[PDB]
Amino acid sequence: EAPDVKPWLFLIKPYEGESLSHFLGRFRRANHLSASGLGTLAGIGAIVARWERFHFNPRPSQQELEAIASVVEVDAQRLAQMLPPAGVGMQHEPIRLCGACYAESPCHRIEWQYKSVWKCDRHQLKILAKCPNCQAPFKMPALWEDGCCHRCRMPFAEMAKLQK
Amino acid sequence: SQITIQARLISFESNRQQLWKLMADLNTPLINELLCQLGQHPDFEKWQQKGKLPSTVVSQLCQPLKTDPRFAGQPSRLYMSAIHIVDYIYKSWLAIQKRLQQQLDGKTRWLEMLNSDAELVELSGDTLEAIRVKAAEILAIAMSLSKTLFDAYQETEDIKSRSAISYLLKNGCKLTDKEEDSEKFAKRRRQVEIQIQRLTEKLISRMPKGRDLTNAKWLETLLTATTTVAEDNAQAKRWQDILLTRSSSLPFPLVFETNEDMVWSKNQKGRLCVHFNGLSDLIFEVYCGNRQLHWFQRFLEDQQTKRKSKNQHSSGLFTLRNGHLVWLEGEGKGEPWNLHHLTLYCCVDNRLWTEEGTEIVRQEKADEITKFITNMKSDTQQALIQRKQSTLTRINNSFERPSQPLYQGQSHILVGVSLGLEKPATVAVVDAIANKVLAYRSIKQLLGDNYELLNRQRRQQQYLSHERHKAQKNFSPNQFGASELGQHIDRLLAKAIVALARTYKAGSIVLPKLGDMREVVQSEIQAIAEQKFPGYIEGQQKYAKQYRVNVHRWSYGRLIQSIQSKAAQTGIVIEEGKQPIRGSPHDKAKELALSAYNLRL
Amino acid sequence: SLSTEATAKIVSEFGRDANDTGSTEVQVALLTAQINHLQGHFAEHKKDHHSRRGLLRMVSQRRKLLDYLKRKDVARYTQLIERLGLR
RNA sequence: UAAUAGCGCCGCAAUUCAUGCUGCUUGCAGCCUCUGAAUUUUGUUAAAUGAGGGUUAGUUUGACUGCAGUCUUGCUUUCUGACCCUGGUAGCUGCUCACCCUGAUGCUGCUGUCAAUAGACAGGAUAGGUGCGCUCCCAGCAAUAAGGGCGCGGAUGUACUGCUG
Repeated sequence: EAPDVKPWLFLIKPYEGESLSHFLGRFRRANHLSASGLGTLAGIGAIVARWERFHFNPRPSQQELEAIASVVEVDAQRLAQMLPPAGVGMQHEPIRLCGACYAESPCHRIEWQYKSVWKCDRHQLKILAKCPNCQAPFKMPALWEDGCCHRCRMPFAEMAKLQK
Repeated sequence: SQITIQARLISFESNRQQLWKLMADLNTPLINELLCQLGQHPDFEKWQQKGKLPSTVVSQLCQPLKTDPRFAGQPSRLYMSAIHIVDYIYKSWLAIQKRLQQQLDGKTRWLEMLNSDAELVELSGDTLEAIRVKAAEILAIAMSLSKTLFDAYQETEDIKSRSAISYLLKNGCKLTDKEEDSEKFAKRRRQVEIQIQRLTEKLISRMPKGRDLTNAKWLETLLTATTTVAEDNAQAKRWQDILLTRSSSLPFPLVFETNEDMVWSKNQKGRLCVHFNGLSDLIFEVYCGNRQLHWFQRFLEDQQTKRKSKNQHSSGLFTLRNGHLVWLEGEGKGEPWNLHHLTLYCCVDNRLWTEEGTEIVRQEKADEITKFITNMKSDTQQALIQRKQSTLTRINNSFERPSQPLYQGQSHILVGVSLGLEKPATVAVVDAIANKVLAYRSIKQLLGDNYELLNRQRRQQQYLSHERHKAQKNFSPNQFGASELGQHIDRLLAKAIVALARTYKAGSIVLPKLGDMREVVQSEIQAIAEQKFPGYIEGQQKYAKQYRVNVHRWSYGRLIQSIQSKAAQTGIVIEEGKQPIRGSPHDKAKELALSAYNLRL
Repeated sequence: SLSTEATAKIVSEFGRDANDTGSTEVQVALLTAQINHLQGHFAEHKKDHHSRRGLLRMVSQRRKLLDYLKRKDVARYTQLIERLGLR
């Protein structure tokens, strides 16, 4: 038996605006989990493999976000801030990137998927929807392990130089 | 007891074209009188609460449309045909909506009432035995039982001790010693939630649609969608849902609810003829096989017998009851009145064929008319009582008709019929005072020479379902199925079951209270599938497709009706009972008949 | 679908340059040409279900291209709507 | 060449009784010659089922009166037979494809002759695999389930069968 340890996981702190797909992706690298493994631990089954793709066709319910909150130690009201606000239409096909800000905070911000967003206001730069050199479309944000293009291996921080 | 017989009607073009023009023009006020209720009428939600349409409202919407410039060109009987159809549309749809509302409430009760054994202990603050003791007291008070216990939970909350009344109700109105598995209870409570959800969805229904022949909405939408730009995804899809819609090709049928509004005659050539009230210029010729001709001769003999007798006999006993005149769809090219085929469908009360059967209808109507007059007892209401009393007097004067002694069966001998997925029927004939089965039949006996047709039906359903899939992927128009073969097999079994009931002089045939098996299975398989594919909704739907599909293809209501019809034409009583959950198909049939006999008192 | 000569003719008139092989002007105009040839057949051949699938796709693409152009540049959008006779 | 397996049917063989067959005890004894239920077996010039697409106001299943005599209509469907075809040019129109990998409820599969090009000619419902069929299996193709890889041009503020025909 254990000598007086408290039950634990490699918890992670969320960044100031990352998407739920990106956060779950980091959580399941801090702990080595598969997408269906994290869904099974949370008790919500195969649901997590939709959310990592932004397949929010039926939206994340209060009861499902609370189930994830019991794993990841973030309350349901802070998990809701990683999803679009009520009636803010997102798009889940083109994954998009600022890249200039990815040097200030290495994350996929949820706001880059809003249908109303076309330029990052912190930097006044046009948002990217493909790698500026090889034209490859970005992987889903849960898979942003390297923080670079998967085809030509150019860092996302260097795509700051190639945009607008 | 009623049947429908049919004949094609033949005439020269001018007559088949003039009737089409009146039906293409009549088909339109059947649309406008729907809309005058579907959105125009303010009281509509009061009707949805009551479940019934007011008996005069459609006539009061139609009366001012009789002078409409679009609708004014039609006989007084074609407006009554419009009023009839639209009355029957709404009078059906409101009665569908009301039984759904009642089911949703009647299970919303039960989703509140259904609690685990641990929840009853918490809710009572007492032992599960104290609950068993109170459940035993409640059965002692009650001895309508299941309703009385439901009412005793709806009344009589009794310091939450209605917990024990729910304990009886979940145990099937009986005491139970066993304490239940929370996983089995979770599946059980989830089935009710699924039924509740499904009912709250089905509660909303598409407001009953008219058969538009004009294509005008479709043509306007086409030229809109191809020349303009939608402002929204909702508008772009609204045009798609219109452009995908297949438009009707046939007008609504004429309905003639008064038998005398068809007039029969014999042509010079010896053929029978017919004409309709308001269309008395357009003579039509009857064409039908000699297997059905005897009714069309009887129509003319009933009419001649009344006319030869100075109207002293009543059409209250005419063999014809009502006619529906319809254009059946033809094939290939030509004008609609040259391409389609006028067909007259006659409702006939089969027991009016014989004198011994006509006497049943004489007594049935004479009792109903007498009660009507005594319930009534104003100006036109007196004129209506003149119609009724001329009937109550005239109905005693007999038509000269064929004689055949009525069938009589033994009040103790019953035929039990057991229906299922693998065995569509199986039969046990029981002498209920001997408790002795006189005979059993399985399907291989019960349709004999035809037993190859069950194997044909299963081959044809499987073969044709795959061909329809292959055809849809190619947009081929070829789409076929085993529906007429299934209808024939259900009729072969219905004749054989009643021939067997006559053979053993049975007093009745017993049919199971199957109820809505399709919805029950759909909820059970869903509550289970949610435990095996959690979150993967596509996997939940794929769980037992062939079982759910075979239950949705299960023709039990059509076999039950086929047996009812043939039994009532023979004179054998129909009775009903609970079908056993366990036992062989024979044991099911045996216990079903004995249960229906026990229910006599 | 269009003849070879008809595509070359349309791309040379809506394209900003001969090498403008796929601007929104070109794509929307080409779709408009197809749709204008398909409504004349689909209004006559009312039983031709397989062609209603083709039309409903082809109209829905035109709308996406136009919505994209509207936000990208309203002047290009306004001129294109004029030159194609749309409302 | 291949198709071993799985699943659904069809009988064939038992084995166990009855809704059956002999008795009178009108409920028992007795067996499987029939007629039927249940399980298990089988693939034997056994037997039985056996979906390439089409064709007749076809015949029989009918009414009335004492099984004989009159009258008779051509409606809507399910089978069994039989016969025919395995298509022709004249427009309109949808989808699919730069090029690759995986290969789907994907397409294709008969006999004979000539070519051995991918196609003609003459036969034909025996028509890939088994007793008979499949979304299964074998062989060929696979752009027209889907996913992934990825070249040059157009666009590149999220649109892009949007190019390579």
